[PDB]
Amino acid sequence: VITNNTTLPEESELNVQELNLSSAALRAGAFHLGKQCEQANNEFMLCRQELDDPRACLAEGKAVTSCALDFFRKVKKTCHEEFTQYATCLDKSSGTMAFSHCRKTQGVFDKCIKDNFDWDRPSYGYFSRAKVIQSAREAPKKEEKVSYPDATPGLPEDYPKPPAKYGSRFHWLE
Amino acid sequence: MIMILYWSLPMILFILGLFCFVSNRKHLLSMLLSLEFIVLMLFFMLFIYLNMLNYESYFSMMFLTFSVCEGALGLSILVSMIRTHGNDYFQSF
Amino acid sequence: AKKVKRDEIEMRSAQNVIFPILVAERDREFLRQLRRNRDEEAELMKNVPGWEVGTWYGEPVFKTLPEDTLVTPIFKEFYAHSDWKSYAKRAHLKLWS
Amino acid sequence: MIQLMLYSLIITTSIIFLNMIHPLALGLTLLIQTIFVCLLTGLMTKSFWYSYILFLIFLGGMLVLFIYVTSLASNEMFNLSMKLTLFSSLILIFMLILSFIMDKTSSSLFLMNNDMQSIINMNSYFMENSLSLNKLYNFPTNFITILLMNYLLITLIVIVKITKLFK
Amino acid sequence: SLLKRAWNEIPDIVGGSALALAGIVMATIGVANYYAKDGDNRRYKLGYVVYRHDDPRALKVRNDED
Amino acid sequence: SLTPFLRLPLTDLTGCLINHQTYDKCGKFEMKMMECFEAYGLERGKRECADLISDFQECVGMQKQLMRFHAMRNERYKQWLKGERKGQEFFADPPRVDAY
Amino acid sequence: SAVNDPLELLTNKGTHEPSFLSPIWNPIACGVAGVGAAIFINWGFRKPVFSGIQKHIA
Amino acid sequence: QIRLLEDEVRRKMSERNDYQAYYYRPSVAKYHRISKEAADELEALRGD
Amino acid sequence: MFNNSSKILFITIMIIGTLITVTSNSWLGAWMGLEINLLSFIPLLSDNNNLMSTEASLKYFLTQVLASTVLLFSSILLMLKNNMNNEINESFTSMIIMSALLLKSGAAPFHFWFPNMMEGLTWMNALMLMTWQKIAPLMLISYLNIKYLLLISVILSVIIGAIGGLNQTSLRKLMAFSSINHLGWMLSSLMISESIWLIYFFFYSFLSFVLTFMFNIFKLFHLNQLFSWFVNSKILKFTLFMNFLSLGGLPPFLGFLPKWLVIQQLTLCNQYFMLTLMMMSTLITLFFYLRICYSAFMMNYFENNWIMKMNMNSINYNMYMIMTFFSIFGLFLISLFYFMF
Repeated sequence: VITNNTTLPEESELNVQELNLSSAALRAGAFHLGKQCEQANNEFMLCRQELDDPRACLAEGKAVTSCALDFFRKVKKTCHEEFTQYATCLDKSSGTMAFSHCRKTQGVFDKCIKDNFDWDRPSYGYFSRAKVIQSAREAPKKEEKVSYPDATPGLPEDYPKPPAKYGSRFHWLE
Repeated sequence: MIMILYWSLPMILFILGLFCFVSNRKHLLSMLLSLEFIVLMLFFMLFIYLNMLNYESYFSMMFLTFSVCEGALGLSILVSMIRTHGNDYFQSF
Repeated sequence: AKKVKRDEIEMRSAQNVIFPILVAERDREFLRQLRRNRDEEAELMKNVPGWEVGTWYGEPVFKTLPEDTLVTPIFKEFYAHSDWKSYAKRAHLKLWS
Repeated sequence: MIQLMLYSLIITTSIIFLNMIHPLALGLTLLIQTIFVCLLTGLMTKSFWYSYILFLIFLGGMLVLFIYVTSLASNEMFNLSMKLTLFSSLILIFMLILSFIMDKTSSSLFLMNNDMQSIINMNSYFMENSLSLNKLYNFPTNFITILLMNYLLITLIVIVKITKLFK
Repeated sequence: SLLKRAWNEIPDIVGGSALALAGIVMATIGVANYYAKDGDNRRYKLGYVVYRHDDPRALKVRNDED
Repeated sequence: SLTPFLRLPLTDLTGCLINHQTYDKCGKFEMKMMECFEAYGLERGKRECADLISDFQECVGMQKQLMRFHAMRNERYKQWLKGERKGQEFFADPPRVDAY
Repeated sequence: SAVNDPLELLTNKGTHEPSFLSPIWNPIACGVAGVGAAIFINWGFRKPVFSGIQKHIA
Repeated sequence: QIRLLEDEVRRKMSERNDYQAYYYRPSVAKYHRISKEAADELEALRGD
Repeated sequence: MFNNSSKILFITIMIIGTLITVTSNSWLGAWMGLEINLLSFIPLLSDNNNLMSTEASLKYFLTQVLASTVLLFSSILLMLKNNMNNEINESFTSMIIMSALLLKSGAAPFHFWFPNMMEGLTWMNALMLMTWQKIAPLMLISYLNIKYLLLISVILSVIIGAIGGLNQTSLRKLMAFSSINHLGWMLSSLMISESIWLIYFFFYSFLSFVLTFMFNIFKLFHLNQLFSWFVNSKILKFTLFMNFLSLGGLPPFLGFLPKWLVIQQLTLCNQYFMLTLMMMSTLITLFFYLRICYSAFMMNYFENNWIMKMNMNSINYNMYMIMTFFSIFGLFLISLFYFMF
């Protein structure tokens, strides 16, 4: 559908660093990553939710990936062995990648995080709730109603109905 | 052409079904079986359309529930007919 | 059942955390690929009677949409210059090619 | 490839269908047709839910009537002809090699299987039948199901009215 | 009379029938209990739900624990 | 949708029978249309819904867009038949699977 | 006037006086029908057309 | 004279179908709006 | 409601099914209602008491089922290639939908099933097929707007519809041919307008309803039976039989009121040629009706000897000849009808 008159981004604009991480890699660091960077995501894919045109969300998307990148670099520096083991459980242990089979490693990895940043593992569903947030993009689309001035009119109930003219106005009045 | 590449196969089968429905058969069973094949093709056209549609898909059941009832009615009158004449053979017609 | 709901929700809560990162790395490739896809549509119909990229010989495919409205190409269009190996690699993943 | 091969198998069986005249041979032919059509609609669908459904109603239960009442048997068994089989094999193969030749994509449907939907689609990450079958039960489009069940009830009142001719 | 008559003739149906009446009553109890908490601002939402601040849904989001 | 003449209480079963609109990109186009049909009736509206019907049809129907592709790829094959495209150039690069 | 005005030509300016028959005609047509129908009833049943005037009044 | 006028008007009003009368065919978005409401009702409901 | 209690049930389901069609919003819903009609009607038509009923059943089912099959099929195509129920214009997508509907209601080129039916059907069963099984397909024909096909149907809707009626000696087949001719008038009338079509069908329903309802009463099944049917006076033999001329709608019989209405509006559309043809054939319709009325116009014929008394139901006879009296003096109610303006 796209045409040469349409506007698209620059190659350089798209060219930003991405995670390169595996499923087990992400799903291991999920929880302690979710609460560190949620504003990034929230306003990011909030504008995506309300407005679908991705051309504008590119900037905040770059922020989202950067923020996640920052967290894992901290993880890389501080708790490597703990996190890696937790990752190794979470995939080797099951083909469904469920947290309910190596919680012991999950606990010890939490200990290391408790020692380094002293952050707390969020609730069972801390991200399951709604996300009511502040407005940063500040672009509510306009709520509007269409107007067809020349729509087909009928007979209002106030239009006066003078009693009939010339009986039934038929052949012999009847 | 869209229909020639996509809705063509359903046509060719549907027309072949009808011709077999108006051919020559010792009894009417081949006819009922012929229209039954047509129902499957009828489902085929119906589903590809309902697949154009995000959730209107479910209408399959409505068509299927109705279609099987036609078949049941079809077998109903035939089987009562053998029982009446001792046969439902086209020579009786 | 409380235990079943407990872990399923945890999946869903872990689920929502991950998702935006996938979308973010998703948008870049979509726009990158669209750039290339328009380039080839331009570079392959160089000698065609009246070809107009993104339209059918003139008139736009969509008109009620305002200008600078991006309509995601249908899957086939997005793969208009691709081999089966590419096509199946995504299409037939439920079926496990 | 599976899709167009499945067209080919349906075409060949259809040619078989229009030739065969023995009622079992026809009824047998329907049986194969049903598996094929279930396969085919499944491919172009979001999932195989409807395919399993119409399989067990149409084929599983309802073709039992057709075979059973068409157990007339002709009083004698098949005289199978290896020739129509060989033509069936012959027509299948060069249709199959053409299927190997035909354009990989353009010869395919355009419908949107669960996989062929875009990643961003937040709706697609639900149970595959949840959102499809939603409004078969949620108002105000659910009463029609009530009409279906009563239709079937009435269908039984009809069958006992036709199938009860003095015996 | 009819009471023991059925309970002597069709015991499984009598037992089954008592089961059905039990279920519907507790089913109505289920619906009632469901709408005590309003049952629609459900705690956990499928997909990724987000609201701008002050949205009437946002004003309604449960602040409870689970 | 063709107008039931009588509009009795049993249009109330099948009128909302199956709806284009809900959870459909074309549904937005359906509303852009069906409001006008309400405004201009079904005969003047069918006269004056040129763009509305065109796009609504195009979205679900995909006729214009899809046929554009079919000619687009045929033309690729046609140059191959004339021999312009060789074993390498005959196809383009594969989109990253995680796209679309 | 000398002016073929569509609206004023159509307007209920009046000058339409009902007859003594103008409104009464329908009552003395339907009732006459029903009375005749009852006579028709008895005529075919081989009963006195006069008899059973309850049918005629109703 | 009035009868001739009525036919002429009836001719125009049928040709254009402007007015919501004999030569009109009312449409209905009600059912689409209703289905729109059902979609709204169940989107917010999703998820336990 | 002929013999059993189930007659009431299937009639009810039939009504609901057909009422769905006329109130159907989309082609699929209309198809749904049509099949429900197909169910509900077969058991009434297929009485288990005799034989002829059962053969009519296969032909009715084996025809209607194909009609519904094609109707839905052509619906999908139209409502694919147009992606909308109301196509912009009538193309090859749409003529098939009429051809389905025309067969379903038994129109001109697709009628042969319909005479063969009558042999099987009893009277009120026939009656019920005559009147009500033609509403839904016709009201749908209203939605379809292909001029020329309706026109060929109207052309041929009287030619065969009267030429055959000349030939039949079984009252069952005559009613078939009589209606096919009358069906010619409805089809033209619906091409013109719908409000007049609604009226004309209703008067046709009324007239056919009274007609066959007495034939049911006296069980007169063959022209010989009409000549032989005892009446005490051989005067009500003649008073009752005016309705056979109300079939032709000659002014003092109340069949004129609908035919006048259709003619007036049709010529207002200026299809004068079409009127001439239908109205030429109308005479042939009225021709064999006089062929029927040789039994009663003259009096005091040669009769059978054994009969001494003639008897019939109270309810049917009491209802019947009220409807007749209206068929006699109906016109003076010119005022009472106000739906023509």
